[PDB]
Amino acid sequence: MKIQTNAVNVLQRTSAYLKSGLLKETPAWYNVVASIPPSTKFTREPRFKNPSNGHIIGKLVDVTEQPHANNKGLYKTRPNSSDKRVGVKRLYRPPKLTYVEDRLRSLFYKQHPWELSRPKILVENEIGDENYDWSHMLQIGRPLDGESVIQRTMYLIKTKQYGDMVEAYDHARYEFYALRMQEETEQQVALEEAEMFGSLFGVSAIEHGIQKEQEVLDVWEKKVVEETELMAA
Amino acid sequence: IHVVPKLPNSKALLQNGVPNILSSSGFKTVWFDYQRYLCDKLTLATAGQSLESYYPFHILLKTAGNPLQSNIFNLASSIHNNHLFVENILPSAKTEPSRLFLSKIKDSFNGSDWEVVKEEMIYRAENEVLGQGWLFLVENNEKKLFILTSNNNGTPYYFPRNQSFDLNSAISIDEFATLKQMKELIGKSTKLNGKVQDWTMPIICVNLWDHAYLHDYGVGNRSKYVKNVLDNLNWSVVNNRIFS
Amino acid sequence: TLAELLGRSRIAQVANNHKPLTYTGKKFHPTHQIIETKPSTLYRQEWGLKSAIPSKIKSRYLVYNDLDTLERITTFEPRGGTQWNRLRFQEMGVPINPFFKKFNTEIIGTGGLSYSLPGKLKNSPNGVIQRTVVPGRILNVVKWLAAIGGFVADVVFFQSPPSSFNSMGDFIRMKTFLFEILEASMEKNGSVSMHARLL
Amino acid sequence: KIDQSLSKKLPKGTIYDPFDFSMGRIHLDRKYQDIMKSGANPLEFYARPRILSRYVTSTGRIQHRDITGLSAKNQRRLSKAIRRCQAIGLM
Amino acid sequence: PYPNLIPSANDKPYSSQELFLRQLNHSMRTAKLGATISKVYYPHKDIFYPPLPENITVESLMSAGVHLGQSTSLWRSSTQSYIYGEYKGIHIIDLNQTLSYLKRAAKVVEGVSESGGIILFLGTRQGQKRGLEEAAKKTHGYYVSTRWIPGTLTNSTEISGIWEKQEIDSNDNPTERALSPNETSKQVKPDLLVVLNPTENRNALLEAIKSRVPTIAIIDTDSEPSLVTYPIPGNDDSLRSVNFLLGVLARAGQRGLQNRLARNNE
Amino acid sequence: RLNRIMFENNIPGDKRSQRFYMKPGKVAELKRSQRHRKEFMMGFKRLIEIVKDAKRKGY
Amino acid sequence: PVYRLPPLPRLKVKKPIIRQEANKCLVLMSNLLQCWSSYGHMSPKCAGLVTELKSCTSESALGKSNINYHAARLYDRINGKPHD
Amino acid sequence: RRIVPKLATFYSANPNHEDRINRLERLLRKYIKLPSQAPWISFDEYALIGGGTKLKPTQYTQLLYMLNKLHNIDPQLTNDEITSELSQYYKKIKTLDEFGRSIAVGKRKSSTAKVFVVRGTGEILVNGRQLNDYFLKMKDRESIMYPLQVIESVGKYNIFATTSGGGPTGQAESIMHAIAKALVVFNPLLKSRLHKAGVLTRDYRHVER
Ligand SMILES: [Mg+2]
Repeated sequence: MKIQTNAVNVLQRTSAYLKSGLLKETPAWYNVVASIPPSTKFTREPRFKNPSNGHIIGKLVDVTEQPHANNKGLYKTRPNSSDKRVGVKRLYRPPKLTYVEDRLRSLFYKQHPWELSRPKILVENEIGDENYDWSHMLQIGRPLDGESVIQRTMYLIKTKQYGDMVEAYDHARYEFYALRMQEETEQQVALEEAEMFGSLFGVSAIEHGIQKEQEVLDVWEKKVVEETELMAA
Repeated sequence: IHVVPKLPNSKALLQNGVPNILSSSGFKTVWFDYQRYLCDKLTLATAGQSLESYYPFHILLKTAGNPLQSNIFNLASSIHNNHLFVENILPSAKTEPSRLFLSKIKDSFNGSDWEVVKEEMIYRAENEVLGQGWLFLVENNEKKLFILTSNNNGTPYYFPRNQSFDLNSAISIDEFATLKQMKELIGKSTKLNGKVQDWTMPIICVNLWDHAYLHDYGVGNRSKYVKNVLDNLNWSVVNNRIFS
Repeated sequence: TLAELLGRSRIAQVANNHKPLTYTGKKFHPTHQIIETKPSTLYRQEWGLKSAIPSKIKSRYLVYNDLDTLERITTFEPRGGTQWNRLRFQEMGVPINPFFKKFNTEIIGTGGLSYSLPGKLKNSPNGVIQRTVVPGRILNVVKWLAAIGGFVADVVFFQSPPSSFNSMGDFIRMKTFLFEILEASMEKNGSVSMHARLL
Repeated sequence: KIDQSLSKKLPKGTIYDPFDFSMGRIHLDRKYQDIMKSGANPLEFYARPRILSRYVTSTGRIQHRDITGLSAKNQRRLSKAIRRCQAIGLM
Repeated sequence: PYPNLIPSANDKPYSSQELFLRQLNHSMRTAKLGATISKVYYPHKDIFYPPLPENITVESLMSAGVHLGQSTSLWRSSTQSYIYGEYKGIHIIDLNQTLSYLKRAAKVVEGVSESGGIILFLGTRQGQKRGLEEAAKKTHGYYVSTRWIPGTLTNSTEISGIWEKQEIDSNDNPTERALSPNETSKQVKPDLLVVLNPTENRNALLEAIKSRVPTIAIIDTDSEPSLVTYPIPGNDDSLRSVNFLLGVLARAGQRGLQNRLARNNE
Repeated sequence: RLNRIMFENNIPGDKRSQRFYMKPGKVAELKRSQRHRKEFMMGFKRLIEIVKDAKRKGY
Repeated sequence: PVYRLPPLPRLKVKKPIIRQEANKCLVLMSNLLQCWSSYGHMSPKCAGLVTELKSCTSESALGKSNINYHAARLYDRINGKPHD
Repeated sequence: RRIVPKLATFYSANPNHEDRINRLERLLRKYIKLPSQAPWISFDEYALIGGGTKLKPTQYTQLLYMLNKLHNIDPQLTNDEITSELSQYYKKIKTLDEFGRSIAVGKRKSSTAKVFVVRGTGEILVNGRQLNDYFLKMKDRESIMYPLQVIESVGKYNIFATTSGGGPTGQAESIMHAIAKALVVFNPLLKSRLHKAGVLTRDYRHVER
C-alpha cells in the first residue's frame, strides 16, 4: 500500500481550513496535535547487530584479515563471489533471534518426553517482578520444570564452575531429579496419610478414566450394532 | 506467591507474644515461622499452576476431592486453619461471648453452660486427637454448634476431609458405620468431581500442633494450653464468625 | 535488553517442535507440551500465546505447533490428555537408576513418567497393601491386551479365561475387570510395558 | 463377531485416550493412512526387473510421481531405468 | 441491606437464602484468611487498575504479550522499522519503540480529554467490549464495539443525525437546555479516534482521514502504519495486550479530565 | 475387479482417445489443461481441509 | 507437494455430499426378505424380525452440509493472499 | 458550553439499545453472586425506546435474555436497584350456585348446549328426556360420557343438559364440551387431565362454502 499522506497531516489541512475561514472554530485536538507532532518519515532502517547473540551485521572480512591457510590448506588471496555481492538486504532483514538455551530446551524434552505432560501456563504474571538467584534450583514464584534445569545450567556456565555445557547440564539434571523424587514421595505419602485418617475421596483418576471410557464405549457399541445391521441388509 | 499476612500489632506480638497463652518465642514458632514455612511450601507446590491465583480456603475446597493433590490440600488447610486460630487468640485488632453465642450453646449442648462446653472440648481434644490436629467449635446448616476434632490437617468445612477418625488404631462399629454412611453419601453425588455440599463453618479454632504448645508447655500439658486458649479467646472475632 | 527477556520468556521456554498434531501411528510418550490456562484467563480467551484462542474451546488445556501461520490461525489442538495417563500411573503405584550418580538425545531412565523409587509398601486401613489392584478393560482375543489407566498392558491368567470372554467376543471391552499390575519396565523406544494378571 | 473395520486394535505398550474407543478414531485413522526414496541411483537397477517392477502398474505403466512420491531426479532416473530394462529384453 | 428477606425461626434450620447470606458473611471476613497473594496476574485489573504512562516498563509490556507480532509469512514490510527480530516463526515488536509511541499517544489522549474534546474508542473484535466501555466511562468518552457503520463520519447526517445530543457545562454537568432542531441535526465529529484493530477497520481510518480526525491505533506486523496519525506498534490479536494499552490510554484520558475539572473548580 | 483394473490403467480412455487423430498442438494444450485442472483440484482440496480444520477449532 | 490456488471469485463445493442415514425400516425389510428366501416363507426362525418390522413400520412405513457457509466465511482469512 | 452526544454508544449502529443493554449488564454484573429462583414489553414497544427502525430481532432477544436473567434472581435477595431498572421494561373464579350446580355452555358446529352438573349418582337428562330417547346413536352417548369417564366420575354426577341447534352429533359434542368445562369447577386440579383428553378444546370446524 502506498505510504499515506493524509493521516499524519491532519493538522496542516485543518490549519488551511482555519486560515481560509472555511472552519470557524478550532477543534479541541488542534493545539494538542500541534504540540505533539506525528512521526512522518516511514523509512526502512538498517541494523548492524543481532540483538540476541551479539553477532555484527554488515561486516566483510578482508583477505588481509585471513592470512592463514583454510581447512583445505589454501590461502585466500582474492575475494570470492559472495564477498563481491552487495549485502544491503541483510541490513534491513529483521534478524533471527537465537539463544543457546533453545538448543538446551530441545534436549531436555527429548530426554524427558513425559515432562511435556506436565501442564505449563504461558500467561505471564509480571516479568519485572522476578528476582531469582540461580545458585539453587527451587525458586519462590516458579514451578519446577525444564526451565529450572536450563537456567541453573546457564548460571553454572556463567560462573565458570563448569567449563563444558554438558557437565553443567548434567549437574542441573541430577539436582532436578533430586527435587522431583522428593515431590513425588511427598504426594504419595500425603495421600497415604490422608487415607489413614479417614479421608473419603470420591472418584480418583483411574475411576475418572474408566467412566470417560464407558461414556465413549456406549456410543461406540450403538454405532457398531447399527453398522453391522446395515451391512447385513 | 502466597505471603504470610501482616497481623495487627505485630511489634507487640514479636516483643511479648500473646498474653496468657504464648511467649514471644512460642508465637514466633507458631506464626512467624510455621506460617512462613507453610506459605513457602504452598507457593512451591502451586506456583506455575492455576491454584496460585486462589486463596488457601479456595485451594482446599478445589483440591479436597482430588486424591493426588492431598499434599496441597494439607498445606492449604493448615495455612487457613493456622490463621483462623491465631486470629481468635490475638489480643486485639474486654471482649465477652455474645448473647447469641451462649443462646446457641444452650440450644446445642443440652442447655449447658459455656464453661461446661469448654471442659467437654478439653476432653475431646485430649482423647480423639493423638498427636497433631485441630480442635473446632463449628456451626452446621441446622444452626447447631458442635465440637469437631480433626487429625493433622483436616478441614472443618468439608466433612469427607474432616479426618475426625484415626484409622491407624482400632475403631468402634459406630465409627465404622459413620464412615460407611459418609462414603455412601459421597457416592450419592452426581457431580463428576464427586464433591458434596457441606455448609459447616468454624466458630472457634484451636491449634493442637506441636508448633503451638510444645515450646511453652512441654510434651504433656497440651490440656493446659488448650484451656489457656479457650479461657482467652478474642470474642470479637468469634462473635463476628456467627451469622446474625 | 528485550532479547534477554525474550530468551527467558515463557513462550521461549517451550521447546520448538513441528511434529504432527494429528498423529495416527503409535503413541509411546507425549510429543507436545501441554499448555494450561486459569479459568479467569480462559474467560477472556487468553492463553499467553500471540492470538486469542477461539471461544469454542471450553477446555483449559491445549497443545500447539505454531503461534501464527500463513493461514492467519494458530495450529493447536484443545487436548491435554497425556497428563491424565501420567497421573493415573502415579495412582497405580507400580514403580519403573540413571536418576542417581557431546550431548545424548536418548531418553534417560523413565522420561519423567515416574520418579518413585522401587521398594516401599502402601499402608492402608486394612494393612500393608500386598499387591496393587486396578480396574481395566480386556481389549481383544489374543498374553491378552488390556487398556488399564491409559496404558496398554499384557494380561496373564491364573488358569484360563472365563466364559464372559467368548460370550461377549469383540464387545469384551465394554465390561470392567480388576487387574494386578505385576511390573512395569520401559523399553528403548520409550514405551512402558506393564505386565498384569486378571483376577 | 463384528467387522474388523468397525473395531480399533490398540497396540501393545502404547498410551491411549478415551477418544480412541470411538468411531472418530477409526475414521481419523482411515483419512490419515523406499529403495528409490534414498541416495540410491535408480539407474543402477536397470538390470533388476524385480525391484523396478514395484514402480509400475499390473500392465507395466510407470506410475506418476504423484504416486511414487520420488524426487524429480529420481523419477526421471527410474523412468529411464524402466524404459532401458524394457528395451534390453527384461521387463 | 437485604430487604424482602424473611428470616427463619430459631427452631428450624437455615434456608437457602440464609445460607447464601451466611456464606457471604464468611467470604468477606474469613475466606481470605491464611495468606495474601502477590505477584500474580489478574485479568480484570488491567481494566480497573491500569498503570500511568510514566510507570510502564518494557517488562510489563512484554508480560502483556505486546511484543508478539504476526507470522513472518504475513509481514507488511512497511512495518520494518518497528520490528526487533523474528523468533519461532513470528516477528517480535521492538518494545522500546512501542513504549515511546505509547507514551506519545497517551499524551495525545490526555491532551484531548483535558481540552474537552470527544474521544471515540473503536474495537470490533470479540471480547473487547468491557475495556472499551470502561475506557469511555472513565474518560467521559464514547465507544463502539459492535460494528462501524461505513459513513459514520462522512455521512453523519444519514446515520448519527437522529440520535440525541446534549448541552453540558465546564464540569460536564448536564444543563438540560432545549436544543434547536438545527443544533440537533449538526454533525458531532470525534476529536480523537482510537482503534484497537485497524486492519479490520479500514473504513473508519479512511473516514477519519477524510473527516480530518487524528487517530491512534495498535499497529501489528501486518498493518499499515501510515494510515493513522499516532501508531502504537503492538500485538492487536491478544485481549491482554490490547486491554493493557487501552487501559493506559484510558488512564491518561482520566488524568486529563481530572485536571480539567480541577481547574474548573478553582 | 477387472473394471477397476481397466480404469486404473486408463485403458477405456486410451481406446477412446485413439479413435481419431488429434494434432500435436491440440494434444499439448489439452494435456496442459488437464494437468492444471488436476492441480487446481488438489489445491482446492487443501483449502477445504483448512476450512474444516479452522471450523473445528472454532475459527 | 503444496498446490496453492490463485485468487478465486469464491470457494464453494458444487454438490456437497451429506450424511444420508439409511432408514431402519428398509434394512429390517431386507433382512426379513432374506430370511424368507433362505429359511422359507412364514418361517418361525425370524418371527422376531417380523415383529420388529411390524413395530417399526407401524405408524410410518418409512419410520444438509454447511461446508459452503464456512468456506465463504473463512476464505479471505486462510487464502494466504499477500497484503494490499 | 459544549454540545456532545448524550450516550456513550452514540457512534454505534443502535446507540439506544446499547445504552439500555449496558445498564442491564451493569446490574447483572454487580449482582452476579445472587442466586436465582414476566410480561416484558413487545418488540415494537421496545423499538420506540430503542433503535426504532434500527432495532433488530437479535437485539430484542438479547434484551429479553438480560431482563430474564435479572428477573429470575431469587425474589428474597433482589434489591430496589434491579427492580427499578427492570420496571422500565414491564408491559373471575367460577363456583357452584346456591343449589350446588356447575353451569357451563358448549358449542359445536351450529349447536349449543347448557349443562347443569351437580353431584349425584350418574343420572342424566337432555332437554327433559332420557339419554337413550334423545340420542339414538350410541357413539353420541359415548361422546357425552367421555369427560366423566376421563376423571372416572361417571356415577358421581347428575347432568341436566339442554341443547339446541344443529343435529345430533353437534349437540352431543357440545354437551361433551360443556360437561368438561362444568366439571373443572368441582376439582380444578383435574383441568390439565381434561385438557389432555381434548374435551376442553372447542372444535372450530363449521360449514364453510
Ligand atoms: Mg494482528
